[PDB]
This record gives sequence, structure tokens and C-alpha cells, in this order.
Amino acid sequence: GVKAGDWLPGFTPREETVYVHGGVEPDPLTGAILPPIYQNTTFVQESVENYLSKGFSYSRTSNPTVLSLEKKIAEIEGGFGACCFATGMAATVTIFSAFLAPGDHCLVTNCSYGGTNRCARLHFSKYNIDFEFIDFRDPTNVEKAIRPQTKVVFSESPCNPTLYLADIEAISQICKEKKVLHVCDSTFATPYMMRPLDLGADIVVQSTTKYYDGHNCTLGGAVISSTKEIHDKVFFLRNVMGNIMSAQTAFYTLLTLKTLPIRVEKQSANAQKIAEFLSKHHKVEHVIYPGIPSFPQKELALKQHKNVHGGMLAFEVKGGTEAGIRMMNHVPRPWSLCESLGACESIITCPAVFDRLKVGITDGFIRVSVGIEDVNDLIDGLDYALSKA
Amino acid sequence: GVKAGDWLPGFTPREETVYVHGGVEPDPLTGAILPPIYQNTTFVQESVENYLSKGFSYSRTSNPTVLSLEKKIAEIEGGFGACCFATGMAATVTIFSAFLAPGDHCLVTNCSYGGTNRCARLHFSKYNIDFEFIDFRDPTNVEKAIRPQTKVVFSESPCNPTLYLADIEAISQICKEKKVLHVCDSTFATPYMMRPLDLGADIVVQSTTKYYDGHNCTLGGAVISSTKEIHDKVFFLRNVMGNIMSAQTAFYTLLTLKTLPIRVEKQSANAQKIAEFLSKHHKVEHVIYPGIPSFPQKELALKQHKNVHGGMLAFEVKGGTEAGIRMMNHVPRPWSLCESLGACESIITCPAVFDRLKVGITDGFIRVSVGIEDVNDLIDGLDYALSKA
Amino acid sequence: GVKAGDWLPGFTPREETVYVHGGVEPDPLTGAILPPIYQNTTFVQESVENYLSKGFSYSRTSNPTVLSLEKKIAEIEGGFGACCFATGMAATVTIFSAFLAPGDHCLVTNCSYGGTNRCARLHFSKYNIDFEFIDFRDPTNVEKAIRPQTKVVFSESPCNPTLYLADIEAISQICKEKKVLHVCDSTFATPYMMRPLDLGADIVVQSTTKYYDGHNCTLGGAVISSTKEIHDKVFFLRNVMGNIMSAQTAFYTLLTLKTLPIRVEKQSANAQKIAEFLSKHHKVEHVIYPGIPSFPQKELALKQHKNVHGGMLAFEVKGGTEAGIRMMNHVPRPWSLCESLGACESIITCPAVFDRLKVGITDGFIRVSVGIEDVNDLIDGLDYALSKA
Amino acid sequence: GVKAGDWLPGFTPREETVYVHGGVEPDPLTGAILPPIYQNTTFVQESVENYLSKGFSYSRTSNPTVLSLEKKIAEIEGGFGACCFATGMAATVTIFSAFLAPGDHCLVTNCSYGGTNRCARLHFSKYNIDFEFIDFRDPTNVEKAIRPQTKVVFSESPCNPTLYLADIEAISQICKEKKVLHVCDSTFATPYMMRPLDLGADIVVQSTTKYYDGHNCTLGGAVISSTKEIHDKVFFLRNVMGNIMSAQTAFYTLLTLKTLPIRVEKQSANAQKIAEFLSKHHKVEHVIYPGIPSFPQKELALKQHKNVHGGMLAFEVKGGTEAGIRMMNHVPRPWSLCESLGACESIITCPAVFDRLKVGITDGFIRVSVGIEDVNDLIDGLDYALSKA
Ligand SMILES: *Cc1c(COP(=O)(O)O)cnc(C)c1O
Ligand SMILES: *Cc1c(COP(=O)(O)O)cnc(C)c1O
Ligand SMILES: *Cc1c(COP(=O)(O)O)cnc(C)c1O
Ligand SMILES: *Cc1c(COP(=O)(O)O)cnc(C)c1O
Ligand SMILES: *[C@H](C=C)[C@H](N)C(=O)O
Ligand SMILES: *[C@H](C=C)[C@H](N)C(=O)O
Ligand SMILES: *[C@H](C=C)[C@H](N)C(=O)O
Ligand SMILES: *[C@H](C=C)[C@H](N)C(=O)O
Repeated sequence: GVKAGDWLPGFTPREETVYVHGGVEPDPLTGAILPPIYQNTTFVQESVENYLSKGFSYSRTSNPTVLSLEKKIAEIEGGFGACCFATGMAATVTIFSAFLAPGDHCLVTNCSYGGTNRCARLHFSKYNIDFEFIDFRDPTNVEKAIRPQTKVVFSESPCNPTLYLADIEAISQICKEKKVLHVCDSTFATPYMMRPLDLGADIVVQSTTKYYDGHNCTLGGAVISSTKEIHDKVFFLRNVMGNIMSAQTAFYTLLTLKTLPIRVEKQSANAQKIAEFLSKHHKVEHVIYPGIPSFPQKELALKQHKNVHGGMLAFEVKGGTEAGIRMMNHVPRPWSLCESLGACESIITCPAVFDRLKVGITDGFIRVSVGIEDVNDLIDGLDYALSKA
Repeated sequence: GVKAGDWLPGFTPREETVYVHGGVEPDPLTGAILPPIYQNTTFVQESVENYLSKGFSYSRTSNPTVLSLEKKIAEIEGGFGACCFATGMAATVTIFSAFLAPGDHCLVTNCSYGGTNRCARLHFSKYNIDFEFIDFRDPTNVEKAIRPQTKVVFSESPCNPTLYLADIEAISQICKEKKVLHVCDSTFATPYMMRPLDLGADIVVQSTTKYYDGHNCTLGGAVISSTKEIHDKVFFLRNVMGNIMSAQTAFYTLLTLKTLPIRVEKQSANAQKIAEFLSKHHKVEHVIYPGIPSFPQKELALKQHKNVHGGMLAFEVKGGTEAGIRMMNHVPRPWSLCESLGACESIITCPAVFDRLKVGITDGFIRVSVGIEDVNDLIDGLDYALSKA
Repeated sequence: GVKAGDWLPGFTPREETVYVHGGVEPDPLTGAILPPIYQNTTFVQESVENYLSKGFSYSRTSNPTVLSLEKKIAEIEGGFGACCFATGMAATVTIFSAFLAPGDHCLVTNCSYGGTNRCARLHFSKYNIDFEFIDFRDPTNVEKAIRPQTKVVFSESPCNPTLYLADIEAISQICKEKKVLHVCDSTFATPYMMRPLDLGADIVVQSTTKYYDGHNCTLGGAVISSTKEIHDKVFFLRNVMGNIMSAQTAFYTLLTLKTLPIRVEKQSANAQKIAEFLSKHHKVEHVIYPGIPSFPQKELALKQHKNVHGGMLAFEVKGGTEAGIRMMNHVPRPWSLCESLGACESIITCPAVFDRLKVGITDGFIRVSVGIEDVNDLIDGLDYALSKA
Repeated sequence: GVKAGDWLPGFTPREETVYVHGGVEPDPLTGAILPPIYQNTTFVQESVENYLSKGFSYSRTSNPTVLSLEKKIAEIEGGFGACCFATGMAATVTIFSAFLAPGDHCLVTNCSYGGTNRCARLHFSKYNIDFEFIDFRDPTNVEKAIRPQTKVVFSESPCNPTLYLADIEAISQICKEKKVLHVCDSTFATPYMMRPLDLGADIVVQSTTKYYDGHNCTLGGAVISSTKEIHDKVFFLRNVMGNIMSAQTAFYTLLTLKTLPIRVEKQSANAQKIAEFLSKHHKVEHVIYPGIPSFPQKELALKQHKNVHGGMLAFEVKGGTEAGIRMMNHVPRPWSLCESLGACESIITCPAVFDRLKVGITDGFIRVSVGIEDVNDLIDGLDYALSKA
């Protein structure tokens, strides 16, 4: 006995259905199929006694549109709850703010996203928090570097920009044994390819700017928590730091998330073909893509990646820095020369120009974000650029 | 000589590249990869003499964000130019307002979208314009029905809600011989499946509300004209009728159009499987889908549809009206019971309750718009509803 | 016995309170003090039987945000109901579309807004509708020009750009005697200065673009009807023409309307001072402003205008067209040289350059929209411009 | 030589002109009178060498719409530069993050906004930063409380919710002598009433949520710095913390700031009349408003407030807590029972329920934010509620 507008009780929607509908139901007041945008700072209360009945009071603390996105994101990533932020850096910084105090130690991948690196070094370390950067490719490095003061192990997989993988299940096992928080930044992967919470991570951080948005439209971040205790700590501190996502951003991301599976499938199919083309090009010294046989962590890629190997790839042009620069300066449309990644629009950048040599970022190293354009235009443009290297 | 930011000279970008990038280059002032939203009524002029240098004066007439969308739409549909409107109905009535005058005769598909039918009968016919509704399935019917006062032949394909097809190329040949304007509403098809301007139509009308948007987010319309003379008449009259699209809607549509190929591929693959499922179901009386082998206009569908047979299908439940209604009252989530079509969210519609019998709209007749959810959830939901019917 | 969140029963809110709160109450579901933006095309129905319970089905026909604005506008203008449109021209054109048929006659002010003029002449007259342009300054001209075929008398007061007044109560008396519809465009006045429905008009048309918005942000129109029968006709035809306002525009206008009284008071105080300054300047041949003693319809202005004499003024520079042009070309910031009016930003334009001499628009004639800047900057800028005339 | 579009050289525009036009010129590309919304994540670079020519790379770092708002805010507040943030709390915590390090002492008003108090105690003090809450009413208290480790003196004026004043100029003289940073939160005052940078403060923090917005529409924060060195530290750290304002919020705030002078004039005139009414009411125990003659810091208010005494007031109901609660449960529309302040809509707040006794926040203590409704409706509503108390 269930009617139009109910899910059938006892059934779990399958993956692509969750991207379309998770966290959202038609508006109860009007039936609007999309939740309205609560572009609104404050919420009227029925009486002094009934404060917070209806659930809301002030949009810095929580907002209904933002909360619909958080419910969707928690379902997609497999978490107890999620908090959404103005940016991915805000999400990351809130984890550092909540879980570290002076005297604590934090292990971070040495090939982090650069911003994560700069916020650790140039900011939180003034609170006498010890950040140690290590090679997460071997989990025993993590196990050996954990101290009694270690509170957080912060992995990223694939890693910005070298696309190293971290074995998330094994690191989680180590972190569970040592009772330390395992935080994983899986922005490059997407939950469609890898869900760190499924593999035992305690927290996931996402830049929703990148693939969740996928359109170069909005900035955003999310923290997805494995437990209520962690979630409530993140939520409380978000209210204090004032870095919640806005209702309009959340509306845009509720919309673009619906297509994340078909976008990432297309981007990943394009990236596989581009990586194969570059691996045969004589001006190209090395290609990094988890889907080609030369990838050094192929075994882990096949264990840890679902569905696809992602839209990110990297390569090194022969001839070092001058050659990388000539190539960049001649990459034609439809490519865009710019920062960011994950978008329908294909993007290329040179991480070093825009030492570093021990992090993998060699002289002619190029990070490529593959979009959903026709792959022949993308390949023709790279081939032209490489003719100038 | 080609540098970053230039297209390779002498290359036509491929189709999916045009969906991503058509009509848009990075902002010249800032490099912004998306054009900014010109949420702005009026445009400052540098002098009386240099009036309309920079090209804009007032947003009812033209607006830069709307103009970017129009360039993209004209490129995708293969037209000389496009005009964007607040809604598909505004686009349609602007065509009727511009190209019909008292004493004129207009042939319309008798299976027209019901709105198009009702603006003709209940509104424009008070101006002594004669609208004749005829069966467009056989082009010879069109040729035979043309009269000395015929000015417009207004086809639609597939037709709302019965999915009858019209042979656009054959009708265009007839219209070209008799010197009559051919207008085609290809809302249900999408330029990814069928481009009437390639098949000889003089004008295309689109409800961008449906598939161009594809997210239940915005209303919009577009008129794509084969020639400059037609385009300039539409543009002039849009300014007079005050029914242009807004900048914010144009921005949303510029974003959602980038994924139209992958969305329509996913929706159409889902629709093919749903239509096969329904065609085998013992409580289903008839199934209409241009891609299943029993489709009555199979030969024209294979000639006229490019990649897919679309996301729309229709079927009738055995047991007549009471069974159709019981079925629709029990269709569970992920389905939505509502009007409209074309969206990521799958939609089930009852065309009678949201004579009718003469041209297909039967008792238990159900119009289905297939979204991008997991097809197995969609089928599970219909199978539940059918078992309750 | 009434509590927080109720109006006291039996009391009518006063004028400025209606601009702040009319048509809107906190969201029942969340208490949001502002209504959320229903950026949403379609609305899910509970069952086939309960179609249109909850009130909505499709945003071309009606949308909740748009309806909140319509309720506010109907209260502010004193009408039974209001319909909102994509633009003021759409509102006007819908009145012509609904109330005129071939053979009918329509009286229109000869100093109309130009667009109204061009849509009558260059478009509706092809339906054999006879538009006659007359001098509304004397009501007996209206009474003498009414024919048995006259269905609409269309007044505008103050008139674009000459600021002639029409005696709205007297014209209404004439129209009631002859049983013809009196439609008044009171865009230049605002309901804060004159409510034609209070003076017996049957319909008001507004470009909400101008003062209701007041920020050069959105386009919009409204039709406010004196009766249910008129309202329902406008509503039905809006659904057919597809020219409804969007939810986002309605949200912007729900916000900017809150300040219309304080904006228009400031603009009107500035305009009075500017008009006094120009009336003494030796390069200025004539100044038109209802608040200065030289205004020809001063008696009617004092009868018909409440609170203020408005933010619009006009003047003629000595030396004809070349002098008007030199002046325009040298009007400095904070002035903007552009079309439109009613905004926080002061705007100046020359109507003729951008015969006409019998409509009042003389050679050196300048239409001025006064904003809310400091009046000394505005006057200093005009004085500088006039030194170049 | 000055032409349309130029300011007169050597003239400082007056204050209300800067609210309308500060930081914004017509779009160079199109003449758009409002800057377009750069709803856009990343910015295309023309070459490796010309990196950050055009001035933008990524919206977390800087965005053109946000930068226009920052220029306007810096002009209005009288600063070298401004940084805009997602919220006022983000602005505040960015100040604490940049200018405090372990071992540092910080003096804060004991009547600080409660959020500011709770980010200090419950968060930054875990970094061995000592926050001391002292009575800022007498500047000598500040001078006496400074210690060798004092780095920041953080004043607020008027204070949330008690409306205590701090003598900003005297405190700035003390801070300049002791070489200590003076930060002033003048959210309640608005730059129209009081500019701390003019009174010697080193930094101003604003919740733009409140009066800059004034419409309950957006969240936002701003930090306005007296020097380049301070501004560059704030900017660098905003990029690291990921808490910048978004382009859409900056667009709303650019619009709402244009009317801040006339809004605050209207709200303050209403608040003066409400405060006089309350001061005469037999069920009112105490009334706090800086403009009524019994205000305890009347002399400083007359020295420090420019045009108005603001829209905030507070009062206590006779009969203690039960009476205050009965009163608030019966305050009718147009009042809203909720958090926040500064808006067109009048708001009544209970600060305890939305120790406290030591610094003013008594039993029946009610915080009132006066909007721009008709003052007689506002008073009628309070008089009804008071009669029920
Ligand atoms: C971009 C990014 C971030 C930072 O997110 P923003 O949204 O840019 O603040 C963090 N981690 C990774 C892997 C990232 O790519
Ligand atoms: C929906 C539709 C229309 C009308 O478009 P709106 O955007 O709803 O005004 C016209 N033709 C077809 C085939 C349609 O489906
Ligand atoms: C501007 C105007 C119009 C047209 O309104 P739009 O919003 O520009 O379509 C109609 N009447 C008057 C008096 C006007 O000023
Ligand atoms: C509201 C407020 C804040 C915090 O600003 P948010 O925008 O709510 O984060 C800081 N100071 C005062 C005085 C405030 O009123
Ligand atoms: C980070 C820029 C600060 C950006 N997302 C990138 O990786 O390019
Ligand atoms: C038309 C509603 C008036 C709608 N697009 C439909 O066909 O459902
Ligand atoms: C009309 C332009 C077509 C505009 N509102 C004006 O009067 O300037
Ligand atoms: C703060 C809520 C956390 C709010 N601006 C208030 O003081 O009401």
C-alpha cells in the first residue's frame, strides 16, 4: 500500500538514481519537483518556546537548500552526514581547525593539492601543530610515521598533480589500529570512482568546485563524516567559522550532481583515448593515467577504482621547461589554459611554472583535465601543441 | 601562428565540442571561462553619434548573455540565427504573429502540442486566420491540403503526446514547391536526434524548457531561422512583444546545453529498455516508442532520427480508464507524476486529465518522459504500478 | 486572541507596510522570512484526482514566487488581482491581444511611450484594429472620439517623455458612461504618487522595469485588474502567449519594491531641486516638472498626485539639436547616457535623436530620470554639460 | 575635455553618490550600467608569460564582481582596501587567525556579539591565545587592561545586544600609543552613522548580512583595512581559508548598498519614535536607544554618531521573564519574531533564548531591529503585545 510520491519501503535506490534524487523530495507545500532556493538569512519562529521547531533559525548555521545538498552528498558518499562549505579549502581548513591543537601531529601526503600544503605550512603551523609530509604510496610509511601526538592522517587519492594513488583500505586499517582519524581528499576521484568511506576512512573532504559542479560555475566544499560524533563537531565549527555554502551555490550543485555519472563516464572515455595517443607520441616523455599499462600502481588502480579511471591525466614533454612552455602557449581551442579541473571544458595547466622535482612535478610536467568535447578535437589540439614543443 | 585561445584555422569543430563551446569564448575583459551574467536593464552609450557602438542599448531588445546562447543555438541547429524567448509558447506565438495575417490559412499537425493547438483555435483565429488540423503522417495529405491562402505549414515531430512522426524532408520539398513557409517544432527530438533546418525547414521552434534545459530548472523558447530575412522579422517582433528570454535563464541554458548529447544518449538508452519491458508486459495494451520494432512509422524513424530514438514514449494500460488511473496513482519514486518532459527526473503524465479519441489520445493513455536514473529502478517502479493497476 | 505571526484581524496595514510585506508571509514549512525562489518548471501532483491541489502545475501558467509578487502588486495598486510579465511591453501587448478584435477601435495618447505606439501601428493594425492617437490633456477629446467600435481607451500619465497629465478620474467617468475599458499606464507615476484604479480605471499597466525595480536590474511588467472577469481574461491569455515573469525576476522585484516609497521620495526631492536649478539657467529654454510653478497642468497635478511630483523631468536647451547633442555628449558622471528611467542611477536621454514636433518632442528636448545620488553632484554635472551647449 | 562617462576632475563625489556609484563604472565591453555577475570558477590565461594579466586566475582568490564590491566598501568606509567574506563571522575569524598567535593577549568588549565571544572562548583559546572580556564603556579600562602580550583590542559599537558604546577615537589613541592593533566591529552603526577608520581604528569588520544588505537576502562579511600591509595579510589568508564571498552575493550587496543612506534614515526615524513610545509606556521597565534623552552614554553618542542614532533599540518589560515571553509571543505582524537585524522588515529578538545578567542581558530583555514599515503599524503592534504581557 504505497502511492505516487513514495519510495517503495525496504528498497534502496541504485547508484545513478541517488545522483538524480538523493536528499531531495518534491516541495511539500507546492509539489515543486526541485527544492526552492532559500535565498534568505533568517527564519521566523512560532513562539519563544517553539524555537527551532521547523528546524531553522539563521542561514549561517544551516539553510534548507544547503541541507538538501548535504543529504544528497552524504548518500552518494556513504556517510552519516555531510556539511557543505564556501570552498574545498574551507572544508579542509575546518578539518584542521576542529581536530588539531598545539602539540598535535598531522601526516599529510607530500604530493598534496598545493593549497592544502600552504595552509598547513604557512598557517596552522604557527599554532605549534606539526605537519609531516610523507609518501603515501606505501602504507607502511604511514604506519611508521604515526606518533603518540598524531591526530589526523590526511590522504588524497589520486594525488594532485602526479596522480599517485594511496591504498585507502590499508591506511584505514593502520589508522583504526592506532586510533587516529583518517581523512581522505577524494576530489580527483569522485564518489563514482572511489568512496573512501566505503574503504574505512573516517572523513572525506571534497572540493565540489571540481567534478560535483563540473561546469566551472561555482566554488564549494563538503566534509562527509562517518559518524554522528565527527559530524556534529564539523557542524558546530562551521557555524563558528562562518564558512557555510550559500543557498544559491547549493542549488547549482544539486542540479549539476544529477549528471556526474554520465559526465565522468564521458570524460574518462576521452581521457583513456588521449592517454593512449600521448603514450605513442615521440615528443612525450611519460604519460600518467591509471587506465594505461605503464601506470605504476596498476594493481591498486584495479582494486580501488570503480567504473572508470577518471578524467585526470598528466604527461611530461621532452625538452624540459622551455618545451613545456612552448607547448602550453600553443594549445588551441577547445582547450583552455587555466587552473582548476573536473569541468565539461577541457583544461590544461603546467603546475610548476604557474625543489619541486622530488614531489614528482618534473620540468616539462603537464596536468590535463579532460572534459566532454569531441575527443578528436582534443587530440588534434594536443598534437598541434606538441608540434611546437 | 595559432596560439592558446585560437581555434585551428580551417577545422570545423565536431558536434559535442560545439555543445560545450558553441557561441562562447572566454570573457575578453577578464578571461572568465563562462560569459558573465548581464543582469542589467540598460547600457550606457558613449555619445549620441556612437549610439549602439558596443552593440547593446536595452535588454528587452537584446542582451549579451542571451545573444551568446542564441549564437550557440543557431550553431547547434544549423541556422542563420536564433532568437530566445521567455517560453516555448512565446516562440510559437511570435511565429504566428509575424507570418500570419487575416485571411491566411495555416496547416497544423492535428497531433500538435495542446498549447499550440489552443493558441491557434482560441486566440489567433479571432483574427480571421484559418488553422486547419490535418494528419501529417503522410506528406501527400499536406500537399493535398495546401490552399491558395496557405502561408505556413507547421509540423511537429515526434508529436506531443502520441509520438507520430512527420517526414520533414518530404514536407519541406512540398513547401518549397508551393512557396509556403515550413515551421517545425522539434522539441521532442532535440537537435542531437533531428535538425529540421538540415532537412529543408524554413524555421525551427524549440521549447528549451524541455531538453535544452533538461533539469526542470527554467522556462525558455527559441526560434531558429534559415535566413537573415526571416531572422530579422522574428527579432523585430520579439522586441515589440516584449517576450525575450532573460539573462539568468540564458546562463542556465548555456550551462545545461553542454551535456545535452550525453543526457539524451542516457535517456534514450533507458527509454529503449523501458519500451521493450512495456511491450512484453501482460497488463500493457499498446506501447509507442520510435525505437522498438513494432513502431508504425519505423521506416521514417530510421531515416530521420540520427543517434537515438529519444526519451519520450507512451503506452496504454489494459482495462481502460480506471486501470490507467490506478496505475498512475501507484507509480512510486523515482518517478514523478506531473506535466513537462525532457528532464533528468523521469516523469509520468496523463494527457487527458492534465474528442481526444480521434487522433490517438485514448482512455488509459500515458505519456512517459524518461530521465537518467538507473533503468532498473524505473522498471521496478512501473512494474509495481502495473501490478496494482 | 492573536499571536506572533498573525496580522491583527480587522486592521488594514498602512501604505509603507504594504510595500514591505504585502502579498508575502514567512514560508510555512521553514519560517523563512522571505519566500523562496521556485526556480522550477513543473509541480508534482498527489494523484490524478487531486490535480491542482496545492495550486500549481507548470510555471508558464503560474509560479509561487511570481504569485507572491502579484499579490503584493495588487494590494499596492488597489486591484482585484495582478498578472506579472517578462516586460512592460508584454503586459501592454497582452491587453491589446485580449481586448481588441478586427474592426475594433482603440484610443491611445499621442504622446505614448514609443514602444506602445510602434506595437499598435506596426503590428496590431494588421489585424484591422483601428488605433487613433489623440491629445488626452482634455477629457472631452476622449469623449468625442469614442465610437461604437471603441473597446479600449489607453491613457498614460505622466506621459513619456513630455510629462503631460491625463485627468484619470474624468476619463474614467467618460469610459464608464460609454462602457469602454479604461486602461492606464502609470509607470512614470508609481502607485506611491497615483493609483489609477482608485480613480476609476478598469486596468493598470506597469513596466516594473522602471521604478518597481528601481535598480536597472530586471525587466518586468504587470497588469492590475479592477475585477475578477478582467483578471481571469488576462491570466488565461498570459498562459497562451507564454510571456509570464520568471521566478527569479519576481524575487528581485519583491525585494526592490520594499524601498519604492523611500526611493521615490528621494528621487522626487532631487528632481524638484534640479527642476528649480534648470528653470533659472540661461541656456535652458523650458523646464517641465509637475512641482514647479511653470508646469501647465498644475491644477490637475495638485489634484491627482499624492506625496511627491515624481522623479522624471524634461527640459529644452536653447539652440536646437546641435546644442542638445553637445550637451548630451558632455554630461559627466554620476549621470548615465542611456535609455530607461526610474533607477537609483540618474539617467539622461534625448528622445528624438536616439514630424515629432507636434507630439511636443522639440529639437533640444531632454528627458531626465533623477536617481538618489547627492543632488549637488547631479546639478554640478548638468551645469558643466550646459556650459558646452 | 571631460566627456560623457568621465567624472569631473578634481571633484570628490559626495557621500550618497558614492553609495550609488562607488567602485563601479559601466562595463567596458558592453556599456552595461551594472557590472555583470562573474558566476565563474576559473579564468583563462593568454600565455605562461602573461599569467594574471587581466588580473584574475581563480575565484577563491579574487573574482571581478567581488572586487567591485570591495572597492565600493573601501571607499564608503574610508579604507585602503577591503576583503569580502562568506559571512561576518568569517571576516571576524580571519582577523583572529591573521593577527593572533599562541601566547598573545586580546581585549574584547564583554558585550561583544555572542558569536564573536564564542569563536574566541570555545575555539581560538585552544591555541593558547588569551581573550580578556572587559567593559569598553570607559576607555581608561582599556588602557589599564593592556598587557605586554596584548596584540589586538577588539571593540564593537554599538554593542550587540545592549547597545553600549565604545569611544572609538579615544581607544584608537590608546592603541596607537601602546602599539596595539585596534579592530572595530561597527555592524550596528553602518558607515553612514560611524566610520571607525576615520576615528583611528586600524581595521573595521562588518557583517554585511545586516544593514549593507538590509533585505534579509544574503550572508556576507567585510574587512576594511587602514593600510596596504594589513590589507595584504587579510587577502592572503582569505585565499588560504577559502572563505571569500561569492559573485552572486557580491552582486546583491552592490545593489542593496545603493539605498543604505535612505534606508538607515527611515529605520532610524522609526526607531526614534518607537523608543520615545516605549519610554512612556507604563508596562516598559527600561528603554535603550542612543537617541532618546535618557541614554546613559548620550554624550558619546552625540560625539560619535553622524546623522542618525541607528535602527537598533532594546527594552525590558515589567514583570520579569514571564511577561517578556508573553509579550514576544503576542507581537503581531508586521513584526517578525526571529534572529538577525538591520533589515527592511522589523524584527523582535529575545537574546537569552535565541551569567547573561552581569553585562546587561536581563530577564525580560528584548532586542528590537526597526525596519521601514509605517511606524504607526509598528507601534500599534508593540502596544497590542504590551497590553497582553
Ligand atoms: C581544488 C582542490 C582543492 C581546493 O578546493 P577549492 O574549491 O579550490 O577551495 C582541494 N583538494 C583538491 C584535490 C583539489 O583539487
Ligand atoms: C512544452 C512545449 C511547448 C511549449 O513550450 P513552453 O516552454 O512550455 O511554453 C511547445 N511544443 C512542445 C512540443 C512542447 O512540448
Ligand atoms: C518602458 C515603458 C514601457 C515598456 O516597458 P518595458 O519593461 O521596457 O517593456 C511601457 N510604458 C512606459 C511608460 C514605459 O516607460
Ligand atoms: C551578525 C553579526 C556578526 C556576524 O555576522 P554573520 O554575518 O552573522 O556571520 C558579527 N558582529 C555583529 C555585531 C553582528 O551583528
Ligand atoms: C587550486 C588553485 C589555487 C586549483 N584548484 C588548481 O589545482 O588548479
Ligand atoms: C505543457 C503544459 C501546458 C507541458 N509542457 C506538457 O506537455 O506537459
Ligand atoms: C524604451 C526603449 C525601447 C525605454 N524604456 C525608454 O523609454 O528609454
Ligand atoms: C547572530 C546569530 C547567530 C544573529 N545575527 C543575531 O544576533 O540575531
